[PDB]
Amino acid sequence: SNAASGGRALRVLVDMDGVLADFEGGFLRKFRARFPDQPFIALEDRRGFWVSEQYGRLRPGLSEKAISIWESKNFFFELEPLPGAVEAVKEMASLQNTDVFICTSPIKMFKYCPYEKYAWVEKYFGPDFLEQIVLTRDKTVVSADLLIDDRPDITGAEPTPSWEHVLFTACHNQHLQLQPPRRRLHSWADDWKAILDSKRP
Amino acid sequence: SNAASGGRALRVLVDMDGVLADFEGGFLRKFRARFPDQPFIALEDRRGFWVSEQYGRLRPGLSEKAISIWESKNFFFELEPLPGAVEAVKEMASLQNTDVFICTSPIKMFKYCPYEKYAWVEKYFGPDFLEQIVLTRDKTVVSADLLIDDRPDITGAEPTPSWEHVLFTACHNQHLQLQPPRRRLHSWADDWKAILDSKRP
Ligand SMILES: Cc1cn([C@H]2C[C@H]3O[C@](c4ccc([N+](=O)[O-])cc4)(P(=O)(O)O)OC[C@H]3O2)c(=O)[nH]c1=O
Ligand SMILES: Cc1cn([C@H]2C[C@H]3O[C@](c4ccc([N+](=O)[O-])cc4)(P(=O)(O)O)OC[C@H]3O2)c(=O)[nH]c1=O
Ligand SMILES: [Mg+2]
Ligand SMILES: [Mg+2]
Repeated sequence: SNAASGGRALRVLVDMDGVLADFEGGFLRKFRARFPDQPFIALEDRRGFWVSEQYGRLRPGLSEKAISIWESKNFFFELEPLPGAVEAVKEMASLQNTDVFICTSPIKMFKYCPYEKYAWVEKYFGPDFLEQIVLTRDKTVVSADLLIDDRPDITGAEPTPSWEHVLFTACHNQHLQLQPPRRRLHSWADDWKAILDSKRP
Repeated sequence: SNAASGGRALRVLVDMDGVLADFEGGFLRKFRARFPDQPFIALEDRRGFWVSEQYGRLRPGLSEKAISIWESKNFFFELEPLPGAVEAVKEMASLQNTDVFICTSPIKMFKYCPYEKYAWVEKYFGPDFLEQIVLTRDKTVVSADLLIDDRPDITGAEPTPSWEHVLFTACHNQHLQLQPPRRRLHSWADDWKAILDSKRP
């Protein structure tokens, strides 16, 4: 909930794909359904942020096939929420002196993805939560205390972002050793309130 | 153009409706075409940021009719650029040590508006400029040196935005007296480079 008059709430940016929405699992399911005669990458074996790059190494032309899954209509809309994600973000947004924004990057093909992200947020959080969406390819120009995001290296036009990036664990990043004092949120079952509280005055 | 390694470019946020895209003129044209037996507000007579509020005072039910224009498919996509806007922003983005983002708020009805804004940017600035779009209802959480925007009072979760708001003149705000030392950009013919240069190191 917002701070009082001209006051300062803790501001938390919550990533969408890989934090609220199960992009990796949705992708694998739809990939295997559309391309049942192609090899695929089990989630346990995922390495590196870019799915299409790993697929492109697995067999020639598979990068383009992988891309065609997330460029398809309904791919973003039909992603399942991560366990505990909707409940956690609902709770977080209800906390005193705490402003929550969903900060997400659309893919390059924009026919469906922006629309479907808004629709997904409306579905799981309600119409009033649409006010909290920030769509950007550059998260470094969004100011906050925290950014909870599964991408390991978040860069852009601002060399010194105001937020601390807490890495949200995903299949593609779970083995990564981070430079101290970078921190993780291992899942929504993990103690996200303690992370927030560490940044409060 | 971006700064060098970990370096700091001047960052300018450029609003879309009323700065790049002619929302007021597009609205009036389509309103009069769809509702030719209703009274309307000439641009010269526009007062206050919210078109639907002024229309709602003009005759009962006209607020809802006004809203139905911008909720229609193709309304955002078909807006004409303001004179000099595309040329100015192209030039600005080519300047050394200058990063330009288009920072725009979607309407509440999201079926068409986000998509059409991306499509409009692609049309006038090209595919590579899509990287520069930030869609948000709260501009105060986007950090920059300048925000060029026709809305007079830009507020949100950050009580002390990093940007200076330069008011871009529009029909609805042209008579407004601003509190010193608030500044205007009167049109894209006006000297926007001098405004940028005033914020450089
Ligand atoms: C969020 C996410 C997306 N992707 C896919 C989806 C698609 O996204 C992009 C992509 C690239 C850059 C950024 N960005 O730096 O903001 C977002 C998405 P696209 O190039 O926009 O299609 O990169 C290639 C593809 O990679 C992934 O492979 N893994 C992810 O975790
Ligand atoms: C940009 C702009 C939009 N409108 C219209 C369009 C529609 O926008 C909103 C609107 C409201 C708030 C914000 N915002 O504070 O980010 C954006 C758009 P909607 O409520 O989202 O439909 O307000 C009512 C309508 O008012 C205007 O009347 N004038 C404008 O300059
Ligand atoms: Mg992510
Ligand atoms: Mg505007």
